[PDB]
Amino acid sequence: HILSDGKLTSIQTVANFMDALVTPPKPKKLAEQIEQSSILPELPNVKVY
Amino acid sequence: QPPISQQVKELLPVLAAQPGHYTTIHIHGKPYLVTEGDTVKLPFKMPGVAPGDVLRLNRASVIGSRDLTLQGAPYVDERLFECRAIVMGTESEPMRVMIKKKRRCRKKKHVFSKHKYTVLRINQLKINDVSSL
Amino acid sequence: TVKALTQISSAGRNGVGAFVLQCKKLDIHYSDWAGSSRGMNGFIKSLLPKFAAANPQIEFVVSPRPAKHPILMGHYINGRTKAICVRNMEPLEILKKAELLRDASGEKPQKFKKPVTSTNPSVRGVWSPYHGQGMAV
Amino acid sequence: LGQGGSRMLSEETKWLAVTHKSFDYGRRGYNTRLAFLGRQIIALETTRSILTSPVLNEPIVDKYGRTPYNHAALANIDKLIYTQPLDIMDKTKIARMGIDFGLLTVMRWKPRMPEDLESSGVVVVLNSTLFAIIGAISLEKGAAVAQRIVREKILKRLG
Amino acid sequence: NDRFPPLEPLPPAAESLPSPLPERALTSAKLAALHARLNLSPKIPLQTLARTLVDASADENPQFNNANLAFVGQTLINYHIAEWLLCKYPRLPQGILFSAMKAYAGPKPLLQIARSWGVDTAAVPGGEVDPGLLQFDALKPGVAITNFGYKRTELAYLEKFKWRRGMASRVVLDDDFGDVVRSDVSYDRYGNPDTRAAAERAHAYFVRAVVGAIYAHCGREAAKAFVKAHIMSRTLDIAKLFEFKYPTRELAALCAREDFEPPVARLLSETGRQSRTPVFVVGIYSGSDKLGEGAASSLDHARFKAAMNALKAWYLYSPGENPRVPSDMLEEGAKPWTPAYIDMGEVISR
Amino acid sequence: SFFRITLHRSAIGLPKRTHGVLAALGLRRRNQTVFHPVEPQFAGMLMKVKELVRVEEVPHRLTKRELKDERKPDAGFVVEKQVRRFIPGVGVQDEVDFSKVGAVVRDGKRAGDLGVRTRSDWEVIGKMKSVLPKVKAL
Ligand SMILES: [Mg+2]
Repeated sequence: HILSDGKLTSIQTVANFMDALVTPPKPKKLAEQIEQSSILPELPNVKVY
Repeated sequence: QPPISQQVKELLPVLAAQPGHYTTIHIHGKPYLVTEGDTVKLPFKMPGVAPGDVLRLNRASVIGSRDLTLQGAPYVDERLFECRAIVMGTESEPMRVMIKKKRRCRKKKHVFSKHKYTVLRINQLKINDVSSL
Repeated sequence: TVKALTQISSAGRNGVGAFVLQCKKLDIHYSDWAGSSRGMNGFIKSLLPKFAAANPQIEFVVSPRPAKHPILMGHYINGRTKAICVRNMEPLEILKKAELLRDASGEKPQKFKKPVTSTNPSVRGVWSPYHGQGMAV
Repeated sequence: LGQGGSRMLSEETKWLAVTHKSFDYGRRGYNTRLAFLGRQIIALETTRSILTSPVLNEPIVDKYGRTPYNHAALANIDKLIYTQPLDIMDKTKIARMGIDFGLLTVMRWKPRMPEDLESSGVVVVLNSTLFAIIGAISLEKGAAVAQRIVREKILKRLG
Repeated sequence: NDRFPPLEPLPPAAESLPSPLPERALTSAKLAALHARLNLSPKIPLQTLARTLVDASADENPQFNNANLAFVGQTLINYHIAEWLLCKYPRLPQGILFSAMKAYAGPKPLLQIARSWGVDTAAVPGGEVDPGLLQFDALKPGVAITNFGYKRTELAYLEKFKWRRGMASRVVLDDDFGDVVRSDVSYDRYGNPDTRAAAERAHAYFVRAVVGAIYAHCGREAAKAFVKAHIMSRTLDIAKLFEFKYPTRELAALCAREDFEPPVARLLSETGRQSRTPVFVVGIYSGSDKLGEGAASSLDHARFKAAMNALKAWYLYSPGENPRVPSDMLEEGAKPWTPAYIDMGEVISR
Repeated sequence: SFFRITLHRSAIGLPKRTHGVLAALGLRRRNQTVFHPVEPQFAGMLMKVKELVRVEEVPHRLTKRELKDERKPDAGFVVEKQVRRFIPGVGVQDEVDFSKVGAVVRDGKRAGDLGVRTRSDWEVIGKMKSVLPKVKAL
């Protein structure tokens, strides 16, 4: 993982360092974002394509 | 509560025994002559109601059958009858444009009006037995 | 001799005995690229999950539709369809529009003419000049 | 109807149930309407005697190798695959019951050809009379009293 | 292809099955909405509601099909309406009774109850279709349910040679609506009057099945409430099922049977005689009592119409709008049963 | 006491000074009710518009929320049963029947917290293959 200087400067605590490394990029597609949601995938009457 | 008149207590069974009954309910002061099963389309959007909601109507000006008519002075006593409705959703009208204009003046002002209306369904209209009362 | 006719059936009155929400389906079309779908994307993540749980009798289908404005298309029991373009609307405006499709019926809009609609004959029958006290000119 | 049968119905009703539409050109009431309700009552009791009867059913092997849902509530409704109500409610079986209890010497009908009773509608005429007796008990005494008589005085005599 | 992956994950051996698998019903949004639309209790799983939507024309197997549920349901619907109709109008003529049973629990009204529930049909039955669609095969001619009525020995003659059937044997020999019993593929075609019947049949069997599932899972009392709410709530004008042949003669036989004095037609009012559209009001009077009244343009027609109104009043006599039903006794302890009125029968006259 | 003044007529064609008298009393539109203390200053104010208003002595002054509550018609209905709804700022309010009375609003970040039937609940109901209604009830 190559960390940017904008990140290293923003990092100030050990917890911030862990977040930058273990947090994968946020999904751009709303569909992949809905799969991670807890409510919508579980509802019986809702179907996401 | 005020006891019902003895004349209304002896003729109410004669009114409830006849085949059909109608009533004049009052929603916000406006009357609507209806019968069980009728569909009232109110000229306003009742706030805070969703389809499936049950409304109990308690302001009835007239309850009568073919030959007999029960009239309350301001309104009939709620203990005598039981009227209930159900909200069947809301409907709208086609947008209508009003053009306000004066002669020899090019400016035509437009007014767009598209109102919503709540629709009801009288699913219960029964006259109670007041022998106990 | 009485001969029974066999060409008349019973008519249903929704709301009497049982109620059936006229809205049976709701199509939610969004776009990840279109800028006009920014609010629709925020409605699907914050307000749709709970609104879809409050109406378990509606089939919600969320499908993408790039290169097109976002729309709410509600299918009704009578076979008709109502679509609403929600371009450039905020998430709370979409929830106000989805409540319009849920409370609405499949019928076409019509001007307000008469409040009551009854299919049951008059309790007091229609007037007749022959069933009263008469009239003298 | 067993002990107390005569008193359960009524003087007028008991005669009406046993009277067919072919007697006296219907000037005196007939049991046709009662026979309608009686059949509806009997059908719903023979359908319940197949659903609630404890029997070991052989499951069918689907050609496509599918597996059924196998719910305990649908196992009772899957009992109609082997025993159908009409197998129990046979015209000849129900008609034979009345002839055994002496219903042929009591009922009021006019056969078109008296000598050849069989070809004059004895089966159809006997079934309409046995349904009426059950259609009149229900209306006059309630379903609970009728449901006890269909399970004991009809179904228990037809296996 | 790679650009268009399948929307629904399914095995390769899924487009060949007659109907979707039971576990497929646990991932469809149409069933979950259909189950919540009818307010069915949670006792009925989704794997059971799916079976109600699979007609016996799409699946020959006794299980996975509507054959058994639709039977148990037809018996309940028919029984509950039969007892309610006899308690409400105890004097209905038998032919009219058959027409009124068919007007509530027949293929025609049951087709509208299914269309009021938002039930969309599948084009062609297959394992790929989602279980939330009513799936049947309308090109299969021989699909039918099992009925209690028997086949008539003279069935062929009745149709071909116009033999007489009768209305007293229909109760035993015929079905519950009086009708007689036993009365590759190319999709380049149009609808048929025979297919429309299969479409009506499939919808009716489904609505009957839903009642069969409610009875199996929720019990008897639940089924009666469902029938009372969705079927018996429909409105019908029974006065419009009447067709009279020589009503004046029939009315005379009525008064003679009940010992009422002979009926006499009297001209209550009239106007416009010797005009294009006169009005005559004649009232049929048995002694001093007035049985019925009718108004027509012709003097004879007014006398006929007045006789019909008197006969309709005799047959359409109702003790009450919401009468007690004999089925109310077998449930939890209720008030003792009171004998209901039993009419002799409709008058037979010349 | 107080003066209960109600503008019965208009002043569309009256002099401009008459509009200054109706502006000091507070009568903007027609049939508008105002309450002013009984005093010579107001009494001479009404002698200038006495052809347009209706005066009445009242014991106490009426508030803004009480002048409107005397022309308010009775609703004529009462909500006795409500169906499940989603309130944007509160949560998912369950069904309530006021005939047996319970507005319980469950909010959360999971479907289970909302109080609705989820897919897992439909799998638990589908595996209960032993549940059966009593023979007497069947
Ligand atoms: Mg001016």
